[PDB]
Amino acid sequence: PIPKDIAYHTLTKALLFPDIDQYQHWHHVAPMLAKMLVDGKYSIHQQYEYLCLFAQLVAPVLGPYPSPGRDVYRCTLGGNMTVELSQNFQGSTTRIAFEPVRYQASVGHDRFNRTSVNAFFSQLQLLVKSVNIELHHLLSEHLTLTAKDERNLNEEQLTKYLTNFQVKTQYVVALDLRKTGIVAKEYFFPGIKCAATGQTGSNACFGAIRAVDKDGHLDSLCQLIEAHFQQSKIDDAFLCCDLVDPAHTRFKVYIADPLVTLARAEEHWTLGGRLTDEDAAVGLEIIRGLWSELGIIQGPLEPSAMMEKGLLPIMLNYEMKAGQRLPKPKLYMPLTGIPETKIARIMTAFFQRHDMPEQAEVFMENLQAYYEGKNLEEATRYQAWLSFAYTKEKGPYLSIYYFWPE
Amino acid sequence: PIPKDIAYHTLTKALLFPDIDQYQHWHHVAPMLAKMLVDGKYSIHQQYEYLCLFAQLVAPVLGPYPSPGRDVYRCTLGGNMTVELSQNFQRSGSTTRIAFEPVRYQASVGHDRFNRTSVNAFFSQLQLLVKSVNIELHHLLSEHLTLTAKDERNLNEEQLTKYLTNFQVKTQYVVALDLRKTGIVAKEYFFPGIKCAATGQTGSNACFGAIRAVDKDGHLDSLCQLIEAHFQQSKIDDAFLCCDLVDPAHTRFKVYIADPLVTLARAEEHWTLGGRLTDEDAAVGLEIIRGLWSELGIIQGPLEPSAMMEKGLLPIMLNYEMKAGQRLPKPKLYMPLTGIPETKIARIMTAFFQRHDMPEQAEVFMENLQAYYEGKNLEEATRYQAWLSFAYTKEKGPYLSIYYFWPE
Ligand SMILES: [Cl-]
Ligand SMILES: [Cl-]
Ligand SMILES: [Cl-]
Ligand SMILES: [Cl-]
Ligand SMILES: [Cl-]
Ligand SMILES: [Cl-]
Ligand code: NA
Ligand code: NA
Repeated sequence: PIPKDIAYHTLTKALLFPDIDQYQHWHHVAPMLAKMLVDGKYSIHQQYEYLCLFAQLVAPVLGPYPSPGRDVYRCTLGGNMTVELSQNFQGSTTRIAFEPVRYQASVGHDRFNRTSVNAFFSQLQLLVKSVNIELHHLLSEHLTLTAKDERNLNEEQLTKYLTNFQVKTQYVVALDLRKTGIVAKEYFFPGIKCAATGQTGSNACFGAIRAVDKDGHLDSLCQLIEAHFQQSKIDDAFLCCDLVDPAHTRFKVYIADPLVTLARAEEHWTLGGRLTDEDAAVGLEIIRGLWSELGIIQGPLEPSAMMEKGLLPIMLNYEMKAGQRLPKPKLYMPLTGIPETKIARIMTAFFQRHDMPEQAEVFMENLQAYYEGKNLEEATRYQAWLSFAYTKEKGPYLSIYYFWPE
Repeated sequence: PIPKDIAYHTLTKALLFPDIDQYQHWHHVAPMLAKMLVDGKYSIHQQYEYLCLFAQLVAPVLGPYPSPGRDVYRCTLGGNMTVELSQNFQRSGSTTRIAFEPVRYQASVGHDRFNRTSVNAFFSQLQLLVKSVNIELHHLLSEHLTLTAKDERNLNEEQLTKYLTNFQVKTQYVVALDLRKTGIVAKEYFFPGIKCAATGQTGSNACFGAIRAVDKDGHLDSLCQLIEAHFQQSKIDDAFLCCDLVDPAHTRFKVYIADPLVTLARAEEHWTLGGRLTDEDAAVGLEIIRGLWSELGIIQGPLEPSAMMEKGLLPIMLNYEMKAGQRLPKPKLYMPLTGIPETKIARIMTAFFQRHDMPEQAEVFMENLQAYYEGKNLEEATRYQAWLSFAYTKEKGPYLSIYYFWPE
């Protein structure tokens, strides 16, 4: 009788959306978000807080609702939207990631979608005082297309970028819905800047960290990762930082790799053997088991051939901490093509084995409620990624990133 | 220890108000409203629903925040605001009501002299969220109870000059949102005072003429005649009307009267409609009123409105509810409480609840009142609980309501 998304149905009776697009994003996103907040054991107060904050802060920057065939600025979050939900398993914590965008980006009034992230932060900082954007100001120059870079783009690239055909994402904001309060993260995608300058994504990322790391506290950590990227031949990197006072920030360098094999994931996990710690060694054994049990699909190396069956690359991020001698790895395993019931079976057995019986018991039930009425045996594109990190202290750290149905 | 107003503190972290006035109305109103919703035993979901609805629908029509000395269109709800909270207490429990005069800044700067547009802007928003709200009666009753273009042409120089500034209270419409657990019911109050200043008609004649114009088959004719005769005999002209904003077939009309003569004998005379109300519920109500009036010690103020306002004293009021089937109107008495200490009211309320088989109400009355006015001395305060309304049925027992004024 009392639905799991009651908080969504309740706020629906009280929120007056100013336009059809915000209305459609609320109805598309809020039911699943409400369920994930119930599942994560957030208090009723915090469920209402986060749903209302989503409505007030996030829905106005999701852009025109991307109805089938609509000529709008495109994004790939959640598969084909400007918003993606993910959940971390430890209770659970939910995360909302989105590319801030306004309609002007679809109608020729913001070619490289530069203004929306700025409009978004100016609203976010009014509600979440702990959000500090000093790093947004410092990093933008190094990781995004500047006026000077744009003057270097050729006729073919400019015509290609003039339409809504190309994905032009440079910024993604993630709101980590912690029970102690929201922490915002900013992702910088140097792809467009690099198309103009000729620099690699990894060179842009390290140059940005160096420009920001004033006392060179991260230099040795950077050198270790750089050397691995040079040796393993990886250029396609992007950066993530916490939007807190620069003193207290954490940088994560991400890489995407089209070669989807356990051997390639292992090579990146250990940074070509440079990561010698006990925690990384235990983690790789757990990964070997997970990769095998899940049966991660090896797709084509060509990006256009890869998207034919809707396959994803592997990804990793390396977390940098001033004090530590070694970076901390995180592996993202692509799950598109694997039936949802298979993933649920492997996850349930994993939780049981790693002393998380409360997670194991509800995994399937909760997944089925997010995709109510959908056949989870037939579906292969709902749970898109599984991320894995490990510490002896806290145990396995697993996250699921969801794609919107159909 | 979680604060009683946790839902207010929670929504404060999530709502981005577009201007300073909406922000100030939220902070002024929402803490007490959140406490009242906890006290009325509303589910946590409904607490969030009603607080958010107040923020989304009500705060945009409360107008500029009336800071001390600010030259803005004035209203007397809650004493000196455009918003008032009230609570109902019964055997079945407690419900909250939010009453407000829809107003926009244009009414303060010469762009809406008699504040005509704001109620229309408000309803166009309300009807999008509460589908059961029907405004057919607003369209029908406005002409009969408010200043029309034709009436305005009949205002003299003195009247027009006096109404041009923000000095005069020009309230013609008040909307009340009754926060029932089964869902919101909206009520509309029409004050014919400005129309009557122009036409020379009495408020009661305007009210009955409005009911007649709307009651197509004359189902309320005999009920109206009974009340009208009492008003003629007892010499009362100052009336206003309330209706439920539902399909006109299902509506309920209440005719209100204000009387500056604050005596038990005058309240009794109105309660029985000069002896016309002979039912048992009216006789029982009369017994209870006599006791309550005495225990509270309702203050008899001056008959002159300005001399009454000086002492901060209020008149008595009554309403008469009309039902097509019923042979007799149903009375409700409003007893003014300004000038009576809050702890005295609480003591009388607590004892009344205990005798009249309302022990749950009796137990928390004082505690709840103290939390609404946290840190305030309730022995010294005399202007927080402003009115006590009383109605009675054998079936449901005493029906009591407290109408609150904003502190300081
Ligand atoms: Cl900042
Ligand atoms: Cl700092
Ligand atoms: Cl994660
Ligand atoms: Cl209507
Ligand atoms: Cl009808
Ligand atoms: Cl009442
Ligand atoms: Na899948
Ligand atoms: Na009082």
